[PDB]
This record gives sequence, structure tokens and C-alpha cells, in this order.
Amino acid sequence: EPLSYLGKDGGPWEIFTEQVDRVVPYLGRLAPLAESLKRPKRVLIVDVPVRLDDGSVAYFEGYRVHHNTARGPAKGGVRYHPEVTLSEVMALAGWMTIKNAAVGLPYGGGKGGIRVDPRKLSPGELERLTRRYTSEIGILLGPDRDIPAPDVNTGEREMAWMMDTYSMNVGRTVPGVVTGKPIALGGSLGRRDATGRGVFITAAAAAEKIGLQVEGARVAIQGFGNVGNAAARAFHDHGARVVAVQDHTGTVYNEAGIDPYDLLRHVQEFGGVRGYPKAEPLPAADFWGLPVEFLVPAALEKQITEQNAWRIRARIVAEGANGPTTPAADDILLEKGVLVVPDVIANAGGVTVSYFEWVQDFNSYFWTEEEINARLERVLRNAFEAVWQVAQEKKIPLRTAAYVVAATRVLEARALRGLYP
Amino acid sequence: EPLSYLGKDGGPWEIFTEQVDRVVPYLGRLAPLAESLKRPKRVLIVDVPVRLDDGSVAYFEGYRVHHNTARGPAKGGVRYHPEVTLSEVMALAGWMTIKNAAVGLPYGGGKGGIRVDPRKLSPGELERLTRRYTSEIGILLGPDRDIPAPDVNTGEREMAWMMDTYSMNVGRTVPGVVTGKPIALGGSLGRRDATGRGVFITAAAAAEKIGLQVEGARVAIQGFGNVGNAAARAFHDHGARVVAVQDHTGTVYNEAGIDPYDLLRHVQEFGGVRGYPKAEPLPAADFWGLPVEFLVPAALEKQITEQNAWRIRARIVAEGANGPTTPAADDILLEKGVLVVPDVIANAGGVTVSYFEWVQDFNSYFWTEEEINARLERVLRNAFEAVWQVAQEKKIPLRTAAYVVAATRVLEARALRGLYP
Amino acid sequence: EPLSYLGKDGGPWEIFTEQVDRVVPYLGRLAPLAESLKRPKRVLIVDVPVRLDDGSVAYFEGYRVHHNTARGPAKGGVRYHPEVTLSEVMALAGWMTIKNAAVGLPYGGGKGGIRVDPRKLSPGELERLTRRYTSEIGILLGPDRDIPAPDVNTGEREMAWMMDTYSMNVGRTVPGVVTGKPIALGGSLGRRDATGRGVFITAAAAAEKIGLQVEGARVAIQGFGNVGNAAARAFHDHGARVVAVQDHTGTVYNEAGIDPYDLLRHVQEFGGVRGYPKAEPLPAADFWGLPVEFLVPAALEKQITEQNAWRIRARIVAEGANGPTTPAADDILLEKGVLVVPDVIANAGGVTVSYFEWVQDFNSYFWTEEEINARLERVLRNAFEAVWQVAQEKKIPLRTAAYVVAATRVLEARALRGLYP
Amino acid sequence: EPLSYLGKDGGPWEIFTEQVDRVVPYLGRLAPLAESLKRPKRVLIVDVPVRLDDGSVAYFEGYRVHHNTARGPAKGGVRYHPEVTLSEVMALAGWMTIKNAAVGLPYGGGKGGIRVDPRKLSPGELERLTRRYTSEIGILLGPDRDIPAPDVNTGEREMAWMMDTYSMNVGRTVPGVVTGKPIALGGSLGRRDATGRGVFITAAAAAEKIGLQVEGARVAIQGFGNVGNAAARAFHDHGARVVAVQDHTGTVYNEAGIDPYDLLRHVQEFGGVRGYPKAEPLPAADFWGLPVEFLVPAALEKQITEQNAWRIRARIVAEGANGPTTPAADDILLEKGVLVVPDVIANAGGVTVSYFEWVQDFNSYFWTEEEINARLERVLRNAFEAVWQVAQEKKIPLRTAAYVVAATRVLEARALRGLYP
Ligand SMILES: N[C@@H](CCC(=O)O)C(=O)O
Ligand SMILES: N[C@@H](CCC(=O)O)C(=O)O
Ligand SMILES: N[C@@H](CCC(=O)O)C(=O)O
Ligand SMILES: N[C@@H](CCC(=O)O)C(=O)O
Ligand SMILES: N[C@@H](CCC(=O)O)C(=O)O
Ligand SMILES: N[C@@H](CCC(=O)O)C(=O)O
Ligand SMILES: N[C@@H](CCC(=O)O)C(=O)O
Ligand SMILES: N[C@@H](CCC(=O)O)C(=O)O
Ligand SMILES: [N+]
Ligand SMILES: [N+]
Repeated sequence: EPLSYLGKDGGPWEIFTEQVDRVVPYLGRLAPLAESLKRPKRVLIVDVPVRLDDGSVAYFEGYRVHHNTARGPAKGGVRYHPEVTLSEVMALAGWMTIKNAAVGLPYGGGKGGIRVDPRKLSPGELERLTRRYTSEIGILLGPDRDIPAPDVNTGEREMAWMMDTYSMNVGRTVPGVVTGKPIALGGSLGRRDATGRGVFITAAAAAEKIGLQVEGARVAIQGFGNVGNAAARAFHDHGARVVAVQDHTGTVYNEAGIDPYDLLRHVQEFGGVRGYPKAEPLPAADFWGLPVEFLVPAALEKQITEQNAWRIRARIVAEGANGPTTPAADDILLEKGVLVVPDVIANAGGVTVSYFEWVQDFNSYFWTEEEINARLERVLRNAFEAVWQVAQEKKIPLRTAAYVVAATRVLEARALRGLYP
Repeated sequence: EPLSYLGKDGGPWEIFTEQVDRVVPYLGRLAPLAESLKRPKRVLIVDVPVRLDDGSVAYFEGYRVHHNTARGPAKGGVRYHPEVTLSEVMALAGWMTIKNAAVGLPYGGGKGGIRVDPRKLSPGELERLTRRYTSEIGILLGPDRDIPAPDVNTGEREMAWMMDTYSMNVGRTVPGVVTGKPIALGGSLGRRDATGRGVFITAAAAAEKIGLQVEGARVAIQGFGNVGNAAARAFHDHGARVVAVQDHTGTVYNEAGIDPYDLLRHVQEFGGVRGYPKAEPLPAADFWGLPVEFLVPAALEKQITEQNAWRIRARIVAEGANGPTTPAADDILLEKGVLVVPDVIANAGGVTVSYFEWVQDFNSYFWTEEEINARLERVLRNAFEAVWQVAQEKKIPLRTAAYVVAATRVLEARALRGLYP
Repeated sequence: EPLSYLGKDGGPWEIFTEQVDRVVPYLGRLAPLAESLKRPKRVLIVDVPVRLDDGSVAYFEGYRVHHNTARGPAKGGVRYHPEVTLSEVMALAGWMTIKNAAVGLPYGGGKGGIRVDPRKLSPGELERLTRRYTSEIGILLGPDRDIPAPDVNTGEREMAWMMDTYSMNVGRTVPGVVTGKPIALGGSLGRRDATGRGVFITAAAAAEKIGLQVEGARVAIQGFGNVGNAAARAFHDHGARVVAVQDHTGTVYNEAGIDPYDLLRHVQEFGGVRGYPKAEPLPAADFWGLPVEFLVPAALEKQITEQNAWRIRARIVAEGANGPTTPAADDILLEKGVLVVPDVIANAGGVTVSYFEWVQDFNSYFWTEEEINARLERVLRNAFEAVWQVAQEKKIPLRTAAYVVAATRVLEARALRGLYP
Repeated sequence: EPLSYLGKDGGPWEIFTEQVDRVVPYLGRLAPLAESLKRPKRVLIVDVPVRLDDGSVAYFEGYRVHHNTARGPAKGGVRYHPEVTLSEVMALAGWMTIKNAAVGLPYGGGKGGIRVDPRKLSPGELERLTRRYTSEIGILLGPDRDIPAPDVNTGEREMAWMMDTYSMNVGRTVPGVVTGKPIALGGSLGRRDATGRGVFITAAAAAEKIGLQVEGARVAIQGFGNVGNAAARAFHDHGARVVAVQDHTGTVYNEAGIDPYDLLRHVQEFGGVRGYPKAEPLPAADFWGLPVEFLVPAALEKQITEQNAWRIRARIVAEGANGPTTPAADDILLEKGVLVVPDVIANAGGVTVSYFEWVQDFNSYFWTEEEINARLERVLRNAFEAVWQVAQEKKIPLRTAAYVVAATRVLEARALRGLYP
């Protein structure tokens, strides 16, 4: 029986449950418990009424799903977008259960959304919306229950309002009720670069397993936003060189090496990578064929496909963006012997630092930049190592290994606790 | 914007929503606020895992909806049925908002359900399902927040289980967390005949508005279940003659009067109304056109239609069943000038006594049967008179007016309380 | 298996335990649940340190027991006596469960004790002892959890201290946390005469059942404290003739009848019955054999015995005292055809007015003396009626029947509720 | 002047209380406060009903005792054994107050027990038993109140179930509600070897004070389970010579020494020590009389007894077990000038790691094995240092000095906080 409240096509949720299906062969004694993964623990649909600037009331659909809770409080961001749907928010929570268990955070999986176009609202209106939403899901929330975070179209500003609103309602300041707060509000050092640095940490852990030296290595990187330039800087700081960067404006190439800091100025200065004087322009499609040690897809989804996977000369692909390589491209890349570090752990840097933020918030005692990076390495190098060991011991690719690890840990937590009530 | 999570399906929810649309022209300055009735305040969808008797785990869908909370805690029964759906549970909670506001109960509108065939579960499995569902909806529940009740395929037994579960969870005995409990557990006297008694009380109020004498009046009753037979008993006991009852098995007719206590012994033993010694059989289609003062449909829906409305010679129709008369049949009865006491207030006796149960539960001081009946009478005549009054002011029929009374009160609570947060 | 922490012997507990055993044959399908009655739900032993007037600290043993809580919160007094023991507090809690169920109060049974001789403490030390105890048992207290009352060597003064200690500790006025409070603090009117009035109400109900007229009737009364002189006032004010009163002095007798107010005036002067101008003296032994309609023992335990029970000529014995008759006396009175209204319900007026205090405390609305006495008649006539019905049903004496009604109500609440967790 | 609810012989508790007496002469100005240690603050006795696999209900005695709670929340294992009595749970809670204080953990003393033979139950019955128990003692539990742990016949499995029952009852993730959990649920690393390592760390501190060389020092060890083999391993890794080992199968002596890792996989194959190819057999009472520097009794209680203490020719006895020396055996070992590091600090490795578990659980941030170990040394060296100095300052044996430090720290806490309420 699929879930009756989704109707004939279950959409994004079906895609999630199919992946649980595919992981079932590798679960051993835990396999029967896998059924619990195909239904969310808790779905909460709330109305969120908002007095608009004219003084009239608008009504919005807000959601908060706790996909699974066996391993700890629900954790997962909150998205404002006109195309938000029950189905998607459930699926996304399902992915957070997987991601958080694969990287070894002490959390279950949760997500939230409000179906609204935030570009149609004033800053005032957005504030009132965040506040009402926070109040409405208040029965879910707590640093030991469910810790929202930023997602599509939300950030530090919204997170301050959730915090502030839960803290006023509840009668005390509780910084850890959300993460991705500003520093001033109990936020954490090292958030901005977390993800791009974690791509490097995980890429470099793979390189040691295959005896690839980092100091010599060449790097090509797609996307130069927060993740891309952070990855760029880390590779460049460890002795590697960035020989090409592609983004939405154009592509630039220089086998001798591009300076990430130098390029970045130009990126805000003009708008994109195009016209960087210390490199030559390159056609969109050739980027993928460059002889490199490291390729970092850190931009849009569906960028390494059946159409170009044969062109890839990289020894290691480290996934910065969510889902940059298609299932077809995986098969091709496995064939060509290229190591793919899956988005699941490769991009987990941000979620790890927000875990760090939750942690510092309990006794309001904040860590230095350097303790953040050191502890970020410990978490992600341990996640790469556990995913590597499973990939070897079961003869599956790293991506399949990541989902086996995740499911295995959630299902072990559940087997231990037992069924109660 | 209709609710996106329903999909282009309205179903039972769209029927509720259209009734709201139909009331808007009578709402005056409260009208803009009617939009709020077209979205439940909250929906909670839960997974209810249950260890079956065969050692395996089954997963059921549970729902608890709070449609509107403005006049009070959400109040409404819980249904166990394999056809239970999100949209159904929403719509029924919407009708609860409306029923409570028209009967004048200090409650909001709630509803719950499990998608399960209880026929297929043993008593043990049923217990374990009930406990886990009540644990799962724990966060909603409490005498001041949400009070479930029996509905389709649940009764005393399930209510005992819900009370004890929540009580054990919270380490206090909290009798008022559900209603329809057994007396031994803080139930209320008078509950069984309540709805039936209430059909009469409503028909009597109606009678007094048109100068119709109850002593010596003739009644015909379709349905001889808990509602039907208690309504007959009430009528008899206030001096009316029951002359015809139509059943499953047929119709019996006798102008001298049928003793309902005698007839009941027959329906209990023999199996149904057919073959009752002290009356003659009657052909089903002849029931509707009989010369009588009161007609009480207390059986299935859509029993009074275009096909038979013109034959009805009753001065008062009192709706014991939900939806026994079609809108077309309404228009006909209006044209003939027969008063229709609408199901919304007419069959509210059971709901009114559950409320008395919750009242009594707050200090565990229990009322006598007579006291229950007298306070029941107060509630139901207050409800009739309020509807009558709106019916006369706006020149609309009783049915419309009951819906107008409900909406006006809910929006009135909301207008005074205001928008917060 | 017997309770290990009591060891071999009992002793008050094994006595209660045996009464449970004797009731089992009459329990029907509830019989296998009766084992639960032979174990306290909860036993709390506290140390109560108290600063003495001389500046030193002393350490007293404190106890609170919840024998059974299937029917409602624990209810029972706190006793201060140097011979208080764990075993005794347990058995007394057992007797509270039975008592509350037999009279039909919505309460489980509890008891408390402190092992202290209160004659040797100053009022200042007794306040400090009371305040510390209530604190130590506070995890247990609350109007919906556990409601203490006065008992041996406690009264209004220390109930006022318990209420205050709990209230201050919890930050709210919670009058309903204990009963037996001063009326200035949310006590109930009608407390002084409750037990005596109850002895009458219950006697008169028995009289009805045997066609015995109260107006004609002669009454002998042992004891003339609160229970005895209120019983006497009640009997006289309903047209009965009080012909004999025995006190700690001696006995007075008058066939024409004694005015109990005039007697009471004479006792408040002379300190007891004796030389009462309007009655002749009688030797103590002639008292029990007086030809009367009603005999009321309202003094100490064990006053009706193998020694004097065979001499009784009364048609009705109505037990005002706690256990005034021995089991061997019950056997004798049974053969002689004398009706014994058992103490469990006969003396319950006090405990019922405490119930009323608690009920009134929920919303701080207090009833008139007229209302308390009407409501008290209702409780005790109902209690007597239920005991009567089981006595006839099962062909057993009233005493035994009271124990059966009690154990049935407890066990039925337990069966309905189920076993959880 | 003993507690009334234990009778004239209080067995275990009397022994604890007698031990408090003998400590009073060393307490200085805190000596009058010592009476407080002769009472348990709180004794809770629950009934724990379980549904058996055969459908019938069994009732078990459950206990939780808080001996003292001045220094912090209560801390102590829960034991399932058919010999568990109120007296014993009390004693063990008392020893826990001493132990926790002696090592400098921020905990008061507690202990639980169920009186049951767990070998008579199926794993399902053992679960339902565990969950009922944790429910019944619910009112006591919380990371800031009472934090249970494993003891006789309990382990990781029961703890998981306690964490789960409690977390579900309360609707929050609360890992720190018990310790000794699986790592997957918030357990700590380094729990397997903690006691073993502690025995060594604590034996070394004793050496570094009596001018004893660890290195070439010969070590005899009774018991080769978790405690024994980790002790041998750390003695070995620190240059020492494991010359003898005795578990249940026999004893294996070897002048030249035994490499424990080699001995381990031998016991992890043939069942015990008995058949070890790389040593000669010279058992059994011979083992005790061996000329050694370190004797580690790490098996059962009462092993070094008033009947075999004579043979002992070791310089330092380091107690890995609980109570491996009778008091008469202490006198003889004092006589021969042999150092006995008392079990109260010598085996406190496990309890320190439990403390670390609880610490890590507050923000769910988990320490490396290297960190656990450095932190465990820091704690156990400080404990010894404090115990040593008092043994010297007051010229008393190491065991008595630990008890004195323990009594002093508790009473100082009690004196600083003062008496209240
Ligand atoms: N006792 C929990 C297991 C943990 C979980 O699933 O979150 C349950 O039955 O659901
Ligand atoms: N939007 C991402 C990241 C949030 C974060 O920075 O913690 C999520 O839901 O997990
Ligand atoms: N099924 C009805 C029952 C009302 C009641 O008996 O309390 C409801 O849900 O409103
Ligand atoms: N403050 C409430 C009032 C209406 C209600 O309680 O439903 C709101 O804006 O939602
Ligand atoms: N000592 C009485 C209570 C006194 C009262 O409530 O009036 C009892 O425990 O039953
Ligand atoms: N659920 C309760 C029912 C009986 C009671 O409340 O005492 C139990 O298992 O013990
Ligand atoms: N069984 C020991 C140690 C438990 C632990 O490892 O923390 C106790 O109850 O104190
Ligand atoms: N105020 C506490 C201090 C000792 C403790 O906390 O146990 C008391 O009177 O007992
Ligand atoms: N993902
Ligand atoms: N009323």
C-alpha cells in the first residue's frame, strides 16, 4: 500500500522510496525493518495567515515533516518557494535522514516548506510569515526535538526570526532551536566555507586511498559560488592548482594555474568568470574533457550526463552540488575507473558546521576558526572512511555504499531501541 | 489558491468548502474573514506501526485534523475505516467546527481516523493500534486542546484505551482527554438515548413555534437503531403516537399507535421490524405520504428526494440521520411549508452529552440522569431558538440558518480574538 | 509470591491481603486480576530532617503509599504516630482503595505516616516537620495525582501547612492539593457532622429495606464525640427516640427518649454523660442488650464482641466507628438475623465531604450546608443501594458485599483501561 | 537506632551503616552531619506487572533508591537478580554515594533492582519488564536527577530500552537519561577496557609513591574477563611481567612471563585459561602465595579471605573486582605491610566512563578514544592523590582514607547548602 494521501503518482517521494528499495539487498538482518523507511514518522500541515502590508490577510500552506527520528532530533532546513508541495517536503526529509546518518550526525531527518513566492512579498511580510510559521510548528520545535535551518530562499535573516519568535513564545533565549543563525545571535564561525572545504577534505581522503598526490594535482571546478570558490581556495592552499573554472557566464582555462583569490575579485567586480585577463576563454563542452586529477561539479544538477561522461579524464569526481551526475553517467564513470565522491558526504560540510552550531549553543561557548576545521575534518574523514569500507566489503560503488551506511545506521538505531509503544 | 496537497481532487473537502461559499452572502462585515474556514488550522499525519499477532510489523496511516480552534479546543471523533482519507478527515473536522458552533458548544472542530479494516484485526491488535495512534497524536491532545470521541468502528473500548494510554504517558489520570468513555472511567449518564431524545426536543421546539400539539400527535420513523428507537421512546413518553416505523426489513403501520418498547423487544429478538404482531405491513413507498404530524428520518442518507417529497404530509421533519434530505427535496418542502429541523442541530444530542462528560470530568463530580436530560434540553432549545431567529431575520430556511449561525459565531470569535501571531 | 521487603509475619498487610483472598470467589471473570490488589502500586519512603528548637537536627521516617490508582488519584490521610510502620501504612492504603471504591468516590487509595510522637514536639517543630515531609513527597502530590487529608494526630492546622508548602513550592495556589483544610483556605462546610449524619443516612436506607419505620424507632448509641452526637442529633431530628447513650464515663437511659442537644449541653459542662438529670443510669452491660431498633457503635474498635454480640436485640447495627465489631461477632449477629451496615460505607460521611472539598476546590466555588448534606445523602444512599444489591444477588452479608462491590469496581476499571505499558 | 522498616537485622544496610560509624572519628567539624548518611533520602518501591508470552500476568518488585543527592543527581546501576531485596538496594545506593564522592564525580548515590530470575524470561519478557520498570520510576529519572546504568544481569540491551521507553514517554530525545548505552544511541567509546585500565593507572600511582618500579614488576591476576585482560594488557604495555593468571578453568604460571594478547585468543577458542601452551599449570591456592609485586583480584567478591590471606606475598593489591577482600583479610594485609588500593577507587574506571558518556550526551558531541583515556587518567590520578594524602595526614589505611574523603566531600556539600526545606 503506497501512502493514500499522495494519490496515483507519488512524485519526488516515489523516487526516495525506490532508493530505499535498491538498498534493501545489502541490509542483512536489518532488511525487514526497511519498511519503516518508506513512511514518515510525522507530517504537519499548518495554515499560515499573514497580515499583508495593505492590512488584508493572506493564507499560506506551511509544512514540517519528520521523516525519521531513531537517531535523534529531526534536522533539516526550511524552504520558501511557490512550487513547494507535501510530496517534495516529505521526500526532502527522507534525504536528510539518509544524509545525516551517512555523515554520522546524531540527528534524524526533517524538512519544512511554505508554498509562497517570496519575491512577491516585502521584507515586513516575510518577517510576519516566518513568525507565524514558527508559531504554528512550535509544537515540534526544540533543540532536543527538531532544529530547522536555512534552505531555498531562506538564510540568516529568517533564522534570526525563528529563533527570536520561539524564544519569545517560550520565555527564554534558546539559540539552538534553529541553525544558520547570524554569529551575533549564537551563530557559528566557518559556515560560509564549510561545504567547499568539505569537498576538498573528502576528495583528498579518496586520493590517499588510491595513492594520488595532492600537491601536484590539477583541478577543474564548475560553479564559483560559495561552494566552488571555497573548494578552489582549499585545493590551492594544499598545493594543487586550479586549471579551469566554468560558471554561468563562461569558462576560463590556464594549465599553469589560476589564482582563486585573484579570480574572485573579478567575479564580484564584473558578475562572472568571463574575461579574466590571466586565463584563456574555453568552449562550454571542452571543460569536461580537460586532463585533470580532480573535477568538482559544484553548481547545477544534471551536469555530468550520458552525453559527456566519456569525455571525463579526471581520476576523482568530487560532488559539490546535489545530484550533478546522472545514473547513466555513474555507470560510464565506473567503467572508466574514475572515483566519484557522492554528494551525500562530499557536500556535507555545511550540515556538519550547523551541527557544530547546535553543539556550541547548548552551553553558549564558541569555537575558533581552527577548531571548527579540525573537527570538520574528523567528521568527514570518518564518513569517507566508513563509506569506503562498505564499498569494498560489498563490492558496490561509493554512492551505493553511502546509502547502505545511512540505512544501516538508522535501522540499527531502531532495532536497538525496539518497537514502543 | 485551493490547497495544493489535495490535488485537483476536492472530494468531501470541496463539498464542505462549497457550503462555506454558500453562507458568505449572509455574513455581513464578517464576510472577508470567511476565507479562514476554507483551510484547516492543522493537519497531523502519523505513521502507526503495530506488532501484529503473527510477530510481524504493519504500518497504518493515522490522521488528526484541527479544522478551527477559535471558539475552543478541537472536538471530534476518531474513525477506523479502510476507506479513511486525508481529504475525508479534513472535511469531517470542518463539519465539526460547524456542528459545535451551531449547537453552541465551547469547542472547535477536530477529526481523526486510521486507514485500517478493524474487522481484520484481533482485539489485541486493535488495542495496540489504539495505544500507538494516541501516543502519536499525544502532542495535540489534552482536555484544553483536543478531545477525541467514538466514530465509525470505535466505541467505549477504544476510548478506555485512549484515556489510559495518554494518562499513563503523562503520569496523571486525565478522564477528560476523550469522551464517550465507559461510566466506570468517568463517562456520562444519558449518552445512549441522547441523540434520539434530542431529535424530539428539537421537533418539540419546532412544534411550539407553529402551535402543534405534542400530546396526541402522530409520528412516523424511518430507522429503529439507537437514534430511531430512542426518538420513538421520547415521542411516546411525551404523549405522541408512533404510527409507522420503516426499517431494513420493511414497514409496520398502526393508527392506534405502536408501543416502541414492545417493538424494540421484537427488533432485538426477531431481527427487524417485519412481522411485528401488533401492526400491519406497509409498502415502503407508502411510508412517506402518510398523514402524520412528525416525520423522523433516522436511517440512511438521501431518503427524502424529489421522487417522494411532494407526498410528505408532515408538518415537521426532524433529521435524526445525517443528510437524509436532498437540496431539491428541501426546495419542495419549503414550497409546501413543511418545517425541516436540520440534522446539524436536530441530531446533536450525543455531541451535547459528550460535552457534558468533559464538563463533569474536570472535577469528577457526576450528574444524575434527570440533570443530564434537563441540561440537554436547555442546550438544544437554545440552539433551535438561535437558528429560528436568524431564519426569520434573513428570510432563509432553518437548514441555511443553522450554517449561518455556525459561521457567524466562529468568525465572531476570530474577529474578537484578532490575528496573532 | 509475597512481598520480600515485609518478610515473614505481615502483619497489618497480610490481614488486608487475606480480605482480598476471601473476596475472590465472588469476583467472576475479574478473579484473575485480583492479584494486582495484593501489591502496592507505589511506595515512597522519605527521610524527614527537622531542625529542633535546641538547634540540633533530628531524622524521622516518612511514608506515602499509593495502593491502587485504577479509579482516580490516591486519597488518604497522613498520620503522625510513634508506632507508624511501613507495613501499617501499606495496609491502610489498601483499605482506602476499597473504601473509596465501595462508597463510589472517584479516587484510588493512598495513606501516609511519619514515625514521630507529636506530643514531644513544639508547634514550631511540628510545622517544620509538616513542611519538610510535604516537600519530600511533593513529586507525588497534586489534585489530579495524590490528595492527602487529616488522620491520627493531624488536623486542619497541618493540612494548612501542607497546602502552603506545596503552593509556595509550585508557585500557584492549589487549595485542592489536600482536604480537611480550614474554611478560610478552601475547606468545605459540613465537615463536623458528616460522619454522624452519614451513619444515619445509611441506617435509614437499611430500615427502608426491612420496612422499619424511623419515627417509631428506638436508638442506642455508644460514644458521644463528633460521630456519636451527630448521629444522635440526626436520629432525633428525623423523629427517632434515642433511649441510651454510653460514654467513657457510664451509661444513661430513658424509655421516653433523650433530647441529644440538652444532653450535649450537659456533656460540654460536666465533661461526659452521667448525672444527666433527665435520664436514669444504666450499668454498661445492660446497654448492648437493650431492646432497640437501631444500635450505633461510634466509639472505639472492637466494642461488639464474642462477649456481648449474642446479647444484642437491635434490628439494625450501624457502624460509626472504625471496625467496632469482631469477625466472630459478625457470625453471631448473622445467625441472630441482625442487619449490620458495615463501617466501610456506614462511616464514610467524612471522606465524602473531603471529596466535596476537593470538588469545590477545582474552581473555588463552595456549596451551602444545605447543598453539602443533600449531596451527601445522594452519595451514601447510592453506596448502600449498590452493596444491598450485591448482598441479595450473592446471598452474602452486607460487610462482605461492600468488599465485593469495591474490588469489582477497582478490577473493572483496571480491565477496561488495560495493561500498559 | 535503626530504621523501622528493616527490622532488628538490616543485613547489607547495617554493614553500610556500621561503616559510616567507623568513619565518624575522622570527620572534624562535619562529624555531627554524619547522621544524614545513615538515612536514604528517597526509597521508591514499584510493582512491575508484565504480560508473559503465555498471556498471564506476573508481578515483580522493582526498586530505585536515592541514598544521597547533595553533590549532584543520583547515579547507579539497575540489577536484575532473584535475591534483590529492599535492604540490599539501599546498601548499594549508599556505597554509590561513597564511590561517586571518592572519585570526585558530580553525582549522588543511587541504585535500582528488580527481584526476578532473568534466566526464567524470554528476551521479549525481559524487554516488557524493562520498559514497565522505567515507566514506574519515571517520576525520578532525568539527566539532571537520576541516571541509571547496567549492573548484575543488565547491559547495553536493557539500557537502550530504558533510553527508548523514557524518550517516548516524554516526547524528546534524551540520550543522557542512562549510561552504558550502545554507541549508536549515544554510548561512549572506551567502555570495554575502562576498569582494567583504571586498575593499572591506580596501581601505578601507588607505585610512584612507595618507590616501586613498574617495569620488570611481576603481576598476578585473578580473572581474565573484561576487567582482568585489560588490566594485564596495560601492565604489559607498561613494561610489566604477567607471571600468573587464574579464571574458572585453573591457573597458568610462567616465571618468564605471559603475553596477554597471545593468552587472549587462547581463551577465545578453548573457553578459558586451562590449556595454555606457553605456560605451566601451578594452581590453585598456590596462585595467591606467589612472590609478586602486583596482585589484581579481578573476578568475584570475597576471594582474598580470612582463610587464604596468609599466603599473600605481593607488594600492592589492586582491586579490580567489587569487594575482593574481607575486613579480616585487610587486617592481615595491613600487618604484613602490603598496600591495598581499595576497589572504591581502583575499579572506578567503568563509572568514570559512564560519567563521560553522560557528559557527551548533553550536547551529543563525542570524544575520541585517546581523549577518553587521557581524561580517565586525569580523574583516577586525582582521586588517588586525594585518598593518599588523607591516609598520610591521618595515618590510616588507604581503604578507610577513601571512605573518609567520600564522607567529607558529601558532608561539606550538605553543610554549604544548609538544611532546607
Ligand atoms: N520506539 C521507537 C523506535 C525509535 C524510532 O523509530 O524513532 C518506535 O517504536 O518508533
Ligand atoms: N538547506 C540545507 C542546509 C542547511 C544548513 O546549513 O544546515 C539542509 O536543509 O540541510
Ligand atoms: N461521531 C460523532 C460522535 C460524537 C460523540 O459521540 O461524542 C463525532 O465525531 O462528532
Ligand atoms: N490569534 C488567533 C485567533 C484565531 C484563532 O484562535 O483561531 C489567530 O490569529 O489565529
Ligand atoms: N483520616 C481519614 C481522612 C479524613 C477526611 O478526609 O475527612 C482517612 O484517611 O480516610
Ligand atoms: N494502564 C494501567 C491500568 C491500571 C491502573 O491504572 O492502575 C496499568 O497498566 O497498570
Ligand atoms: N554496575 C556499576 C557500574 C555501572 C557503570 O558502568 O556505570 C554501578 O551500578 O555503579
Ligand atoms: N537542602 C538539602 C541539602 C542536602 C541535599 O541536597 O541532599 C537538604 O536539606 O537535605
Ligand atoms: N541526496
Ligand atoms: N443549568
